[PDB]
Amino acid sequence: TIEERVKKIIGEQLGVKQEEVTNNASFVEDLGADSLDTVELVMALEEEFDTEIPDEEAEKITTVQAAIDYIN
Amino acid sequence: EMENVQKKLRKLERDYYQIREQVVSAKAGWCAVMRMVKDNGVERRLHRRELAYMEGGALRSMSDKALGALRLAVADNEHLRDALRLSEDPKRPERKVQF
Amino acid sequence: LAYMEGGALRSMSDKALGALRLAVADNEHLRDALRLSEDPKRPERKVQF
Amino acid sequence: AIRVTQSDRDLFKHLITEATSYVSADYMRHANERRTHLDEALALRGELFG
Ligand SMILES: *P(=O)(O)OCC(C)(C)[C@@H](O)C(=O)NCCC(=O)NCCS
Repeated sequence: TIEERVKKIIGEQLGVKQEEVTNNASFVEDLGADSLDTVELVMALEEEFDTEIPDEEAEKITTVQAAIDYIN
Repeated sequence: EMENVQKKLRKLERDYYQIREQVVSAKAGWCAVMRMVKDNGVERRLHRRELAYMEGGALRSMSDKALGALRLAVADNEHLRDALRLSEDPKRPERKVQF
Repeated sequence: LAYMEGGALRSMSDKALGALRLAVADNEHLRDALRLSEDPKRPERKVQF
Repeated sequence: AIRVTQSDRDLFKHLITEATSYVSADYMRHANERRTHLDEALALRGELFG
């Protein structure tokens, strides 16, 4: 499903465990995804659902909750 | 004219998707690569950030020279020698970290 | 060797040259030829070596 | 004591420097190439959007 594909992608793009990645798990703090890590995470998320996100709309996303929200 | 240009646009779209997929796979692999060196290898020994400003060719060449020397260096310890010899495979990089 | 890309060839050449540097410490002549040939743009040099 | 320490120091110096050179090189090339690919992808993305 989408809500688990998101966790899969986030985990294997940051190495974080499935448990650490809750809907509120903020990437920069909770998952330690830095600038390039955040960019790569959004890149892999776009790949996963073969969809593209606007630049400001993409950067706005900074939390697993917001990521799923935009994705779904 | 605009339609002609949109042709190039679509070509570039395909190219960008390819590059995106490649970088995605690269990051996925580098995650495990890092989590190997994550065990106290990164700080001052395995990561050497002053080297950030050179290209694959020079790095590979000097790595090969270093290995040509080190293999003779590791002539003694059979298992350490085996780690070196196996990690000699460039296609499976993190071996060299484990070594 | 036509069936391998340039990167592999370069890697193999450098890997050989490393052991050559280790070994050549014996003889001055081979060492001189090496110290002249190791540069890329002088293939003939390596050949003489 | 001097002999023991000199021998071991020399051996460890040699092995550490060689191994670090060898392995850090491949690591750093992987890192630089990944960064360069990211940079190229960003350039492509921006140009495509424009
Ligand atoms: P990290 O601190 O390395 O930062 C990376 C980055 C956020 C600067 C990078 O991912 C990025 O966004 N670069 C492109 C910025 C942009 O919108 N450019 C316009 C189109 S070329």
